[PDB]
Amino acid sequence: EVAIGIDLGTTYSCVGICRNGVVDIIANDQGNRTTPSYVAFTDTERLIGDAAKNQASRNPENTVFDAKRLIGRKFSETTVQSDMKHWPFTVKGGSDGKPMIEVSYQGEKKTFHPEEISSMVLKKMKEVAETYLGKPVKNAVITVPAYFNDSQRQATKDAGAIAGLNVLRIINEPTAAAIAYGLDKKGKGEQNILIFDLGGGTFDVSLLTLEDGIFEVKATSGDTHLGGEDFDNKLVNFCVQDFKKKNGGKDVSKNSKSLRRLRTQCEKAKRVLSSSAQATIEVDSLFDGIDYNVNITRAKFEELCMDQFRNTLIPVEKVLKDAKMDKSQVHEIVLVGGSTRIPKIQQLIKDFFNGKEPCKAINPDEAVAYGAAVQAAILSGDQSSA
Ligand SMILES: Nc1ncnc2c1ncn2[C@@H]1O[C@H](COP(=O)(O)OP(N)(=O)O)[C@@H](O)[C@H]1O
Ligand SMILES: COc1ccc(NC(=O)Nc2ccncc2)cc1
Ligand SMILES: COc1ccc(NC(=O)Nc2ccncc2)cc1
Ligand SMILES: [Cl-]
Ligand SMILES: [Cl-]
Repeated sequence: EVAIGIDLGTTYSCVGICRNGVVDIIANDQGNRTTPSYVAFTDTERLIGDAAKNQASRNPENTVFDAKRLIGRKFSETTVQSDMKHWPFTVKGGSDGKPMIEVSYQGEKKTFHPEEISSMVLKKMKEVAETYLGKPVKNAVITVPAYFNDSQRQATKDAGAIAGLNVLRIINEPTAAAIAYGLDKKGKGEQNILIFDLGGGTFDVSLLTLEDGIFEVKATSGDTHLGGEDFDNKLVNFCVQDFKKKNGGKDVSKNSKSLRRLRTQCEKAKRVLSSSAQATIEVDSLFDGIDYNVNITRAKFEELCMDQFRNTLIPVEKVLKDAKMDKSQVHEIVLVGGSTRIPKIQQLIKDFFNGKEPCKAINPDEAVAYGAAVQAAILSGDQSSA
């Protein structure tokens, strides 16, 4: 009877419930409102979420992430060939052409299809909701990117069925974000909505039209390899060069564990820089037992990422051109994805749209789950949200 909305994200997942017309985004057992889409295998246990991301640098070969980049794809696809450079875990092709993720679990070699890894993330999100509700949860609405094909959607639905969920519907991420803001019920007449979704690994821009409660995806664009991890890498590359200038040319990049530890701290400092003018990147015994410390101003972060931030406007211009419409015709700009919290990105979008304030009242990394939760309640017969 109870239905949840799940954003099964590339890097982070989020679960919400819409009861009595209001939406609660549910915190996990660490108090986090989003959960890493990570699954790790050790000598003793299967870790999911925060626990899996937290030991990634200690167990790189057996820590799986990015299964969303493989779900519903053939191993031979050029996307898989190109993406696999980024993965410390092994991925091979089965006789059926499906990707097989290979890990060691309890001293044994184990293989998993992408939908099996995603089913474990979905199972964790289901359990996060169940702990909060104190009752079992069976029904769910799961979101997918607008460009996902039938194979990708079907495999995501299968991941839900494996997790023990009755998938009421698979819906588009940009549409879920628009539903979260009630833009389907907002007044009347045609409304042109731009969804600017910049997450941990991907960037998606979608131009929607809403006429009479019906959402149509007019045009989409973006970059499948532009997200928060690329901004973290700018801080990593800077710190690697700064360590060289401080420690007689010593190169941290020669040690992959030193890079991973630095990357964890670079991402934390990046988050701090979204609400403070300065942040510290500190790693004790980073490389050769040498302690590392550096202060980064928001201005230096903005400078390192200057081109990447400005280039987010290129897919915005593309969707407007494809939809044959002017930027002045966009009624609402919705900010989605954790990276939209970066002040410079918010300023660039506002300036592009001639001072129009973007819709950001909902925590951007929760807006998709929030909309999916609303849709789950509607599909369960609850008309209180409307
Ligand atoms: N406060 C913050 N400032 C800057 N970046 C932030 C942030 N809070 C979260 N992020 C970034 O958001 C990304 C994850 O975004 P999210 O929307 O949850 O992930 P996803 N799987 O949908 O792509 C990470 O790169 C994270 O560092
Ligand atoms: C209702 O019970 C169900 C039981 C099993 C599945 N699917 C399943 O096992 N699929 C799969 C895909 C790829 N690799 C391994 C497994 C779905 C529903
Ligand atoms: C310095 O400015 C920028 C540089 C690169 C990007 N994106 C990017 O590398 N895209 C990509 C997509 C798919 N495969 C590989 C790469 C964005 C801004
Ligand atoms: Cl419900
Ligand atoms: Cl409760």
